[PDB]
Amino acid sequence: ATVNQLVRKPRARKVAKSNVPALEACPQKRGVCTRVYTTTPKKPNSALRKVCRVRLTNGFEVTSYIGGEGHNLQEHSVILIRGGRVKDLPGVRYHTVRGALDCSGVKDRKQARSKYGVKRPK
Amino acid sequence: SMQDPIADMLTRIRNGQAANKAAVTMPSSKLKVAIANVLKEEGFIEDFKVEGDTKPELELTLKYFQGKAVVESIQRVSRPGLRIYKRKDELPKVMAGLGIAVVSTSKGVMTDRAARQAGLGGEIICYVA
RNA sequence: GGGAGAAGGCACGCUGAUAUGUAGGUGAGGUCCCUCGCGGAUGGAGCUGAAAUCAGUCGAAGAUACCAGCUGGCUGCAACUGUUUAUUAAAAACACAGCACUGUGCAAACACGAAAGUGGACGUAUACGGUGUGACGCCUGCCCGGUGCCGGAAGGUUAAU
RNA sequence: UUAGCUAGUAGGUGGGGUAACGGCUCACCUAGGCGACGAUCCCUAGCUGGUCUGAGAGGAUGACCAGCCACACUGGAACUGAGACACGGUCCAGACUCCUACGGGAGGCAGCAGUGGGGAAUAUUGCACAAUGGGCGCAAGCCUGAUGCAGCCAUGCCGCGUGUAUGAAGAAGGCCUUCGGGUUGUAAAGUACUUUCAGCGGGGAGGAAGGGAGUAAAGUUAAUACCUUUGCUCAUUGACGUUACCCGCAGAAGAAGCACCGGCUAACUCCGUGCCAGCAGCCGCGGUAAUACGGAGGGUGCAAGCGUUAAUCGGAAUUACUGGGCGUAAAGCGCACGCAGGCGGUUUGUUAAGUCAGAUGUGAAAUCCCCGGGCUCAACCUGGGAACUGCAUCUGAUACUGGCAAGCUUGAGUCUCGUAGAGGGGGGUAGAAUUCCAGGUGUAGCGGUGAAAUGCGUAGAGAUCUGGAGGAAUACCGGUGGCGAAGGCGGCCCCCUGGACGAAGACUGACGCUCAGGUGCGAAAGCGUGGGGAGCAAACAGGAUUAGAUACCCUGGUAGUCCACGCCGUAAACGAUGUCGACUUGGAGGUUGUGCCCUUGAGGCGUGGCUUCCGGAGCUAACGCGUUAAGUCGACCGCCUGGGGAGUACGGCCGCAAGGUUAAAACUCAAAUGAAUUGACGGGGGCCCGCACAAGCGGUGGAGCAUGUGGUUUAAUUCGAUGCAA
RNA sequence: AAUACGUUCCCGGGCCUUGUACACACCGCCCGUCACACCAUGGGAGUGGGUUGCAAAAGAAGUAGGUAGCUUAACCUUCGGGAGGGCGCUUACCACUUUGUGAUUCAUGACUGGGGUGAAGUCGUAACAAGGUAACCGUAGGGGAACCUGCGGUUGGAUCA
Ligand SMILES: [Mg+2]
Ligand SMILES: [Mg+2]
Ligand SMILES: [Mg+2]
Ligand SMILES: [Mg+2]
Ligand SMILES: [Mg+2]
Ligand SMILES: [Mg+2]
Ligand SMILES: [Mg+2]
Ligand SMILES: [Mg+2]
Ligand SMILES: [Mg+2]
Ligand SMILES: [Mg+2]
Ligand SMILES: [Mg+2]
Ligand SMILES: [Mg+2]
Ligand SMILES: [Mg+2]
Ligand SMILES: [Mg+2]
Ligand SMILES: [Mg+2]
Ligand SMILES: [Mg+2]
Ligand SMILES: [Mg+2]
Ligand SMILES: [Mg+2]
Ligand SMILES: [Mg+2]
Ligand SMILES: [Mg+2]
Ligand SMILES: [Mg+2]
Ligand SMILES: [Mg+2]
Ligand SMILES: [Mg+2]
Ligand SMILES: [Mg+2]
Ligand SMILES: [Mg+2]
Ligand SMILES: [Mg+2]
Ligand SMILES: [Mg+2]
Ligand SMILES: [Mg+2]
Ligand SMILES: [Mg+2]
Ligand SMILES: [Mg+2]
Ligand SMILES: [Mg+2]
Ligand SMILES: [Mg+2]
Ligand SMILES: [Mg+2]
Ligand SMILES: [Mg+2]
Ligand SMILES: [Mg+2]
Ligand SMILES: [Mg+2]
Ligand SMILES: [Mg+2]
Ligand SMILES: [Mg+2]
Ligand SMILES: [Mg+2]
Ligand SMILES: [Mg+2]
Ligand SMILES: [Mg+2]
Ligand SMILES: [Mg+2]
Ligand SMILES: [Mg+2]
Ligand SMILES: [Mg+2]
Ligand SMILES: [Mg+2]
Ligand SMILES: [Mg+2]
Ligand SMILES: [Mg+2]
Ligand SMILES: [Mg+2]
Ligand SMILES: [Mg+2]
Ligand SMILES: [Mg+2]
Ligand SMILES: [Mg+2]
Ligand SMILES: [Mg+2]
Ligand SMILES: [Mg+2]
Ligand SMILES: [Mg+2]
Ligand SMILES: [Mg+2]
Ligand SMILES: [Mg+2]
Ligand SMILES: [Mg+2]
Ligand SMILES: [Mg+2]
Ligand SMILES: [Mg+2]
Ligand SMILES: [Mg+2]
Ligand SMILES: [Mg+2]
Ligand SMILES: [Mg+2]
Ligand SMILES: [Mg+2]
Ligand SMILES: [Mg+2]
Ligand SMILES: [Mg+2]
Ligand SMILES: [Mg+2]
Ligand SMILES: [Mg+2]
Ligand SMILES: [Mg+2]
Ligand SMILES: [Mg+2]
Ligand SMILES: [Mg+2]
Ligand SMILES: [Mg+2]
Ligand SMILES: [Mg+2]
Ligand SMILES: [Mg+2]
Ligand SMILES: [Mg+2]
Ligand SMILES: [Mg+2]
Ligand SMILES: [Mg+2]
Ligand SMILES: [Mg+2]
Ligand SMILES: [Mg+2]
Ligand SMILES: [Mg+2]
Ligand SMILES: [Mg+2]
Ligand SMILES: [Mg+2]
Ligand SMILES: [Mg+2]
Ligand SMILES: [Mg+2]
Ligand SMILES: [Mg+2]
Ligand SMILES: [Mg+2]
Ligand SMILES: [Mg+2]
Ligand SMILES: [Mg+2]
Ligand SMILES: [Mg+2]
Ligand SMILES: [Mg+2]
Ligand SMILES: [Mg+2]
Repeated sequence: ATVNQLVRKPRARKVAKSNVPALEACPQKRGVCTRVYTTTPKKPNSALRKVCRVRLTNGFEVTSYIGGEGHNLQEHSVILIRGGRVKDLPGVRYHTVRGALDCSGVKDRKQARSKYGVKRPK
Repeated sequence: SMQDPIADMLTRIRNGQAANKAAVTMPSSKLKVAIANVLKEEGFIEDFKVEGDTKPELELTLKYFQGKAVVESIQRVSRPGLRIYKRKDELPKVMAGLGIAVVSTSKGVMTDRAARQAGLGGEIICYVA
């Protein structure tokens, strides 16, 4: 790494890829759910996480985790995915924006309500 | 081979001081005479002495204080692979004023403090810290 | 090396100019030498003569007639050029260079001939006969029980005498 | 993982053309030009002043604002004109949309609004030329979807408000509790005080300078007309506008949410769950006391915003120029030669290219920054200043570097003379041994392992003596000894030959070092052609052991090993340590010279070269390396950026072939790794014991019974213990 | 009563040392075919789009060059016409369009080479201690698979009384 070696062959920069490639640098892209199905995660956890397999707006086909405690999602219904890797489901990188545009919020949740789309209680 | 006589001189000073020599010796030259003159002026050697008619040996008598070395660190700046020519505002100030930096200016070889008081840059040969 | 003339496309007549026939070829004179003759140099007259460019013009069509590749893609079989069922079969059959095995020490093995002899060969294991396979690349795996062939002559059976 | 490209192509001469030079365009000629300092080709992209980040060097990026370029449905072409090859012009062709009397016609929002569509996502089919600027006009004036303003949007930045004070019955109520109580909490109620902003009414600047009439003075002028300049009285010209701002009214009224609380990260307890529901930015939570999930109470942080996502930079010294690393963590080409390139000892003289210094031109303004001014403050607007780290020009200086010219001798090399050497290439030859053959003896076993067997043997083997034949390797010397650049090289002799090192001299006089591409050598295995073929021996067969054993072990045994020619170009090609060169305490040996001293006996005092072990400061993550450095440095080259995927695919070059070389991605995990430490473990070692084994006596397991258990059976056969240690 | 010669092995311990890829700590962790599912990746008879090179055909309007024809107000003119112009024809250049043929890139494609992840699946036990045959590197052959064997190399291998 002398300066003659540097001008003969330059110091190559450190480029790297985005971990959410299907969003196309859009913060929320709108997907149509083709499937909604449960999967048990990879060990040492054990549950039945709900992954909705959506076809995005730009032709991409990705599954995406569903948050909250329970849901209402079927197929044929447009939702918004927002990125963010769920650690324990192998090969799922997106969450669904709970509250957005067909997927209503959790039932009777009182705290953290903006993250799950629930109006103020009176 | 001997691709840097000035770094030969500086490495000999650093080695002799870190190995507790008293009178180190090297082959002489005009730039070595000028740099050793700067060091004897500022007080990083006791006295230098160039002996020899056709090809001489320059001898440097090293200083000590309480056993420890006097030159704490000494290094090149403008090595021959990559030379460092510096303008007057972009001059160094090694060790926040304490150490000296030898600059060859148009008016011979002189310490960077004298270079700032004469108002011209040059080439930085060493950072006697 | 090939493929390949791959495919595919353009120009093509006549007339005028360059040039009253060009470049090139041939070389008469004439002049000088000349070891003097069917000798050699500049010398280019005359003769012949492409081919190209520009312009003009004609026809519907300029290689105008006769002569004169159909081309491309995938694949089988065979390496190819060759040869054959004269006279229903020309091939995927036969051969082939190459590979291997085997026989043969020269009065060769082998064949044709009772035999002489001759081919082998006026050659001598890098040669010759026979057999199978059929360029080149990657390769040729297991079995000696059967039938052959080669080595044994210790033993059983064994002919003429 | 694009090495060739270029036919008007590079240049010339002549003609033409252009506002202007020019292959701009032609005729003819020359055969050139571009290219590893990246031509050509592919993909992406408007560029810049700047903006975001960064301490800084940089990285990303080009929204508003400003400059420049390009385009105006797509593809062309020219005209008019000063200026276009023309946004709201012409002509041609095309797709789309629309009208038709079917002959034909028309149109181009990437102008401002707006619509449909796409999208996660981005506004009114608003008022005025009052201001600034533009176009025309002598002007008045007209046009002006530029511009000034209004509407929308928490999109950002900034400012303000939701009261203030008193107030302990520490009220109730919630929540928790060791049932004392704590907490919500001076918080609420209460009593007193204020009215910012929103609402109600009143006053109201400034953005307005101009323009239009008339008059006075002057200038032209034959002219006191006309016109222009200078003043002088008049009504005057605002979309914003219900303006900025000021003043008065009445009342605490009309005005607080979001995220988080296991660590990182400020903030903890109860209840509901029970590997379910779920959270997650990473480490991990959840299996019956969850500070991590859901709810409550409490708190912490931000606040008219709070978060989640996306995107950049930082942290990331995690692409390192400032600012990394290479023995073992990923990383030194297998080794050498060497062109370009990079660097270059020492003395003098010149030049002054690089360097430095002053001045000049310049770096548009805006922004950034420093002082300042204004909008009540801030955001914002704005004056002056440096900066604009640059570029060019002039003028200097001469230390370094460069050029140029002359010198030196230490670096590099040449000669003279030896020494040491398994250095290489070619040809001879020697003995020991193995095998095969042939012959003699002589008899029943040989060979083999852990134990056997297949095999060889009554056709006379193995042992044994003689004569051959053949091929290969060279016992002892032999030693971390030597030589070579690396691979490597091992009996002896000859022929050819390279290199090293030492001594006194002499000589050339920077001729040096490193080296991308390029080339040459490069173990073994492998391939081709042709020989040889004793041993050994993959493949293969048979025998065993085994659960099976396509292995180890045994009996055989073909490639191959070997010789000559080539090809492959790989190895844990290792010192896992690129080359060169300098300097830095020592000891122990070995090897090969050499100087001296009396080699006074197989000594002793030094200097070289080469080489192995211990070790100091230094260094190192530690281990360890340690004058042969992994110490302190310099020159040049190679290489690495998490583990896999993978030194693999594809593509190129090479290869007859096996394959070599160059060499990614998608995905996937939060690790993979190096050194050392404590344990544990070993069919590792050493030492030692124990009824462990040995040496002995007796017993169970066989039979019958007692008793406990596992199973079955049942209405219940209660429950618990279940390796030793039930 | 019997027997103890002794430590060669048998298991369980104790201490030092060494090696380690093991720490619920060898009853440890670990490697590869096979069977099923899923994802991405290459080859794949091909097939369909995008862009683009080449060689060519092509010729609307426009310009520039020429000209038989028709025609014309500005100049000369003897009034005859002359110059010059316009239209028209034509040649040059060039767009749309057309054919042929490559180059690149994307999508898709039965089937397949390998790769990765998965619930107590099947067959083994190759590696880590001398891992029970020391491992490993290269290369070749073989084989259900870890791998085994040949030839050469390395210590990054263990025991040294
Ligand atoms: Mg067929
Ligand atoms: Mg044939
Ligand atoms: Mg034929
Ligand atoms: Mg015939
Ligand atoms: Mg016939
Ligand atoms: Mg015939
Ligand atoms: Mg026939
Ligand atoms: Mg005969
Ligand atoms: Mg045949
Ligand atoms: Mg055949
Ligand atoms: Mg066969
Ligand atoms: Mg037989
Ligand atoms: Mg037989
Ligand atoms: Mg056989
Ligand atoms: Mg026989
Ligand atoms: Mg010209
Ligand atoms: Mg001209
Ligand atoms: Mg930084
Ligand atoms: Mg334009
Ligand atoms: Mg246009
Ligand atoms: Mg014009
Ligand atoms: Mg005009
Ligand atoms: Mg216009
Ligand atoms: Mg328009
Ligand atoms: Mg618009
Ligand atoms: Mg819409
Ligand atoms: Mg929509
Ligand atoms: Mg609207
Ligand atoms: Mg106006
Ligand atoms: Mg108008
Ligand atoms: Mg606002
Ligand atoms: Mg209470
Ligand atoms: Mg008010
Ligand atoms: Mg006003
Ligand atoms: Mg005013
Ligand atoms: Mg929260
Ligand atoms: Mg805390
Ligand atoms: Mg939460
Ligand atoms: Mg539990
Ligand atoms: Mg609980
Ligand atoms: Mg949390
Ligand atoms: Mg950085
Ligand atoms: Mg980051
Ligand atoms: Mg590092
Ligand atoms: Mg390693
Ligand atoms: Mg390594
Ligand atoms: Mg090396
Ligand atoms: Mg070299
Ligand atoms: Mg120099
Ligand atoms: Mg200069
Ligand atoms: Mg500026
Ligand atoms: Mg102020
Ligand atoms: Mg100089
Ligand atoms: Mg001398
Ligand atoms: Mg000399
Ligand atoms: Mg090279
Ligand atoms: Mg070999
Ligand atoms: Mg061979
Ligand atoms: Mg073979
Ligand atoms: Mg052979
Ligand atoms: Mg043999
Ligand atoms: Mg290698
Ligand atoms: Mg080696
Ligand atoms: Mg080694
Ligand atoms: Mg290496
Ligand atoms: Mg260091
Ligand atoms: Mg050491
Ligand atoms: Mg070093
Ligand atoms: Mg190190
Ligand atoms: Mg490869
Ligand atoms: Mg370790
Ligand atoms: Mg016993
Ligand atoms: Mg019993
Ligand atoms: Mg019983
Ligand atoms: Mg019981
Ligand atoms: Mg119980
Ligand atoms: Mg129990
Ligand atoms: Mg003890
Ligand atoms: Mg132990
Ligand atoms: Mg240990
Ligand atoms: Mg571990
Ligand atoms: Mg085990
Ligand atoms: Mg594919
Ligand atoms: Mg035309
Ligand atoms: Mg094992
Ligand atoms: Mg075993
Ligand atoms: Mg083993
Ligand atoms: Mg093994
Ligand atoms: Mg091992
Ligand atoms: Mg085998």
